[PDB]
Amino acid sequence: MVRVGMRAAPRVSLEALKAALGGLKLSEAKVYLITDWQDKRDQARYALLLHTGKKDLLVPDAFGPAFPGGEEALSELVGLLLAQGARRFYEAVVSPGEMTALLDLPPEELLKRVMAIANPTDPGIYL
Repeated sequence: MVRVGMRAAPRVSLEALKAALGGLKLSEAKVYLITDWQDKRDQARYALLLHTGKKDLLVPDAFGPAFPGGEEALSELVGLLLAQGARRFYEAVVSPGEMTALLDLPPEELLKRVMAIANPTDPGIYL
């Protein structure tokens, strides 16, 4: 799996995601938003694991209200994925102190862990 974007860099990460995605259709994809356990969602950060079924992509913890412009970038990101056909969204919650370690796991290990702990989520909460 490819890794694009950078931690705490929402705008650059969104641009990198758009570049890697292109016009790819995502109807059978599973979109995993990886977030930290904070008191309120208004403090949350998010990483993205996009499982298309034919290839995976990871973006580190670059989105969300935890970063300036991050909530806006997350909204634009989810809108883009919906526009390209993605309909299955999930959220995995991890401790703040283990987020970077999780994201640095070998691709197969990361995918297994995120898939195991993620719950279906309504993409509208990110819009």
